[PDB]
Amino acid sequence: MLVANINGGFESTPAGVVTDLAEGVEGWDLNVGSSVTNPPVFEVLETSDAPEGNKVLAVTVNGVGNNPFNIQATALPVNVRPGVTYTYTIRARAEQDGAVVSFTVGNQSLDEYGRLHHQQITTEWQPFTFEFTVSDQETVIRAPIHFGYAANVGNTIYIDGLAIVDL
Ligand SMILES: O[C@@H]1[C@@H](O)[C@H](O[C@@H]2CO[C@@H](O[C@@H]3CO[C@@H](O[C@@H]4CO[C@@H](O[C@@H]5CO[C@@H](O)[C@H](O)[C@H]5O)[C@H](O)[C@H]4O)[C@H](O)[C@H]3O)[C@H](O)[C@H]2O)OC[C@H]1O
Ligand SMILES: [Ca+2]
Ligand SMILES: [Ca+2]
Repeated sequence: MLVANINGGFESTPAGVVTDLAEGVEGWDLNVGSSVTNPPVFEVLETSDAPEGNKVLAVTVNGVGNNPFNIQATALPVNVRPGVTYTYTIRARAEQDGAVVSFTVGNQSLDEYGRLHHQQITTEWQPFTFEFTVSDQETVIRAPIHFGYAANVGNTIYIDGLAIVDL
């Protein structure tokens, strides 16, 4: 496969809680805003249930901030070509009913090219997919996943298998 993103399945990363948010996971930047007073737990988990490889990323939300992007996992770098249309696919599930996640892609200037907005995450693995086009002249973009929805308090959201593919 030819994918734009790096370590889309977390297989590069040792199992355990991630405390180095910026650099602890190859190909990703994790972020927690200061309005989140009970910070989430990001953990790379080795599990027989992983849809891809042996590992998944678990995001335990024990509270939230002011905006859903106050808890986020962003794939970076994402290597693309101007004008090209990509398919984004990822797998996600949650520990408990009722989770909400937005899957987004944008540039380093924070302009958003597209998203899946307030996706309904269930307790079973499901794929979430959309297309976007690089509408400007960027070659290195990013893919922010937003987890800080109030409905996720008391839940863990599991993601795996991010693939951003030409089309
Ligand atoms: O440390 C820094 C981080 O804080 C930083 O985080 C990034 C901040 O910028 C974020 O991008 C903004 C996200 O919000 C976008 O506006 C959205 C767009 O979507 C709107 O919802 C639409 C509703 O209707 C639907 O049909 C449609 O599908 C939806 O899109 C929603 O209402 C708006 O809030 C802004 O345009 C973005 O700029 C980015 O995600 C974060 O990663 O990152 C850098 C780091 O240094
Ligand atoms: Ca995996
Ligand atoms: Ca990083």
